[PDB]
Amino acid sequence: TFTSFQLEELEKAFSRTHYPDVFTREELAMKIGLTEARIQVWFQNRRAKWR
Ligand SMILES: [Cl-]
Repeated sequence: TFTSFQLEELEKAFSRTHYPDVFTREELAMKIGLTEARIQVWFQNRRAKWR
């Protein structure tokens, strides 16, 4: 389960764009201590919820 700081950073990124690119995702992964793959799936899943 995501920590609060991880979810906060993920939502801040999503609020800038629903389609963050791989460079943005990788920078997030490094900063927040998750893999880029986990973060990528989170964005896919949040886009599916939005649609
Ligand atoms: Cl991947």
